[PDB]
Amino acid sequence: ELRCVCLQTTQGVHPKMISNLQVFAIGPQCSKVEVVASLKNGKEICLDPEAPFLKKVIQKILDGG
Amino acid sequence: ELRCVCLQTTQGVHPKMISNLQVFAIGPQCSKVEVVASLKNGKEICLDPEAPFLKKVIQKILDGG
Amino acid sequence: PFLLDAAPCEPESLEINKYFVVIIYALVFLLSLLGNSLVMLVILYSRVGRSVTDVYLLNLALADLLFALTLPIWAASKVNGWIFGTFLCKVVSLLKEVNFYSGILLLACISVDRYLAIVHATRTLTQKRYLVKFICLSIWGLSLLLALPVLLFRRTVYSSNVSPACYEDMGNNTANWRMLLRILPQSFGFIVPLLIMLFCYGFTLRTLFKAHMGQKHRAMRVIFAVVLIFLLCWLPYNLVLLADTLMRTQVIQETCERRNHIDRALDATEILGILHSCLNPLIYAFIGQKFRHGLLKILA
Amino acid sequence: PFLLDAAPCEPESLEINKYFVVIIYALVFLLSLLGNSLVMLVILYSRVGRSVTDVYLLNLALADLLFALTLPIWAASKVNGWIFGTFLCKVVSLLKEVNFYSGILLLACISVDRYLAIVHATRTLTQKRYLVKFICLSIWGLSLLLALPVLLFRRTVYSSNVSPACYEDMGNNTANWRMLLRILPQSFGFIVPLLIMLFCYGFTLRTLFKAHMGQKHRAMRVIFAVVLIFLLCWLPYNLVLLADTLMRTQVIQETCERRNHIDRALDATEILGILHSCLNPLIYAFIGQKFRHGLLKILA
Repeated sequence: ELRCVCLQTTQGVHPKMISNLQVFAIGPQCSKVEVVASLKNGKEICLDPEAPFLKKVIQKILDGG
Repeated sequence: ELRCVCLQTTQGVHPKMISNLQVFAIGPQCSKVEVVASLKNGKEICLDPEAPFLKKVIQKILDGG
Repeated sequence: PFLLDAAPCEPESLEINKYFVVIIYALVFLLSLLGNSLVMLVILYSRVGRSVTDVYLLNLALADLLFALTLPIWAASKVNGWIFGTFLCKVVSLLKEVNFYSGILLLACISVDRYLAIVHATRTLTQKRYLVKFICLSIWGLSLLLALPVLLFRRTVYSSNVSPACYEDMGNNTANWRMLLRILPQSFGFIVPLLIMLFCYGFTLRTLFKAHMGQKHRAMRVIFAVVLIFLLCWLPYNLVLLADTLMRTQVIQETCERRNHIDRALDATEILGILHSCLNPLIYAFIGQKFRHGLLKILA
Repeated sequence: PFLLDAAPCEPESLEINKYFVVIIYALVFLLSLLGNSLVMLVILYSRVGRSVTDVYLLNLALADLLFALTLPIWAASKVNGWIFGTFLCKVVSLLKEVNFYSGILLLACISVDRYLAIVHATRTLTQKRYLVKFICLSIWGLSLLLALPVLLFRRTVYSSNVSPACYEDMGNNTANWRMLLRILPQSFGFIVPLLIMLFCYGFTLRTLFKAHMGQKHRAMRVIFAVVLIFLLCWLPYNLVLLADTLMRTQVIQETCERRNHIDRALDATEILGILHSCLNPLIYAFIGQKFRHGLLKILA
């Protein structure tokens, strides 16, 4: 059975530590959008989709240069 | 040896077919940002990071409701 | 740090379970095919003594045979996921669900027939047990009606953590709709038939304890065996399903360990329930002297 | 559709290659350890006849022994990736690169010593071959200097497609900096030593063809064997590295098939080059009568 990937969520992480952002959109797997952040440490976190932090992080990552 | 994941890029895909957006930021793996779109068909595409299409797609996906 | 509290719950699967599952599914396929084919052969070879029980057993064996015929593709999907396409997902799910519902409802109808034949033997109500054809036709139609949602709302789902699946796609709120749809199998598949069976068999046993027949004891044992087999086969799966529903509804606290435990329990209980296609011929038909005598005659 | 043109190139790896690689690495470890230890034992047990060649062989064996000692962790990393931490990545990479550079430069210096001893035997320049200690010390210092970048700019890299690696993190433009840093091993590790060896050994062979010594032929054969062994060990790896550099620089068109081919070739050529720690004792030392006689004496 398919299940959501993020049980609890975090809103605070330093952008400089982020390596990957994987976004799962609304679908059969889950009823809510969910963003997974994979860090340079090798760990994984579940960010808050609705927080202002995510948008700024994405904008920064797409404008490295 | 680590290598870039996207050799050639596409700019046109219907948003309704997108299930996952994985963003790799600038790092040892590659010198350029790269966004991978996994579709409902089970296939994968490499979008253009610098195109206007990506930003609108991300905004839509984070505002499903 | 405290970020460890917020972390994805990695789904877990093992190849040993894969191999065991394939072996079990293949063995069940073979056994069910053999038993159902033998039952159908015995019943249809001779038109002498074509009674109501024969008709009920015929329909039941047909349903179990179709279920077994569909099993192998399900086993392959459990092995490597649904690579066979959307159309086969729809058709196979429809056939499987239809046959499952039909088998359950036919068991309930058999219980009703026995109740009418024993308790109301001397009354005028027992003349209403000659409607086997219409009853079975209605049961098949109702089973078809209850499995439309599977055909309509199923497709191939491609995820990242896990292999593809023959899941349901009802829209944005698919999870809750699936939860609601789960009510039908647990109401028309477990509760209603179980209550009917318990009522009918309990009154049957009450009548049989008051009689002086020598063969009462074996009948009591057979009825108890049937009820216990049905419970053992179906109760665990529905309990696990109810637990999953509660966990999704936050009545029970949600954690990764519980998720993995429930997934394993679902797999195991589905395997256990699938055994109803192999044991029904033994419990309901082969335990009767008439069927065994007919089989021995046919082997000539 | 046409979208198939734009698709990620999935990296590919196989477990059979993993198992083969582990076996090869362990065998090489054992052989190199044995040979280097025997050489060191023979040289150090008796201080009689401590010549320049003995010193050069001592340093070379030390370098090869350290390389072999570092090998196993590299094999485990190739198996499951770098799980041992950043500090070990830095230290092991430093030690490995230092010993590789030292071995190459010591081979070149040995060639120079032979050239001075044969061609300039009767001249006054051959008195400059008694500076083995200072030359070897300078070689070790230069090797240490050339491997600082590895210690400074390496760490653990965690990716999604592939397991962790002991890679380099020089910043945003890490790829091009790594490409530039690759120039040092291909200049101070392949080209300069190869040219020096070819020059020295060619003039040595020219002198040896003009002489009337009975044992000239075996010397010719040994020199040819040394050159061919060095080429076979090192040329493929540098050719593959050059091809990868060109492919990254778009001189050669880039495709997934080429990527996979080059990765496999890199693995194979690294394995092949790693054999220099096992064959050096045979080629340079054990092929001499003095070493064999000393070993037989020591076994007493």
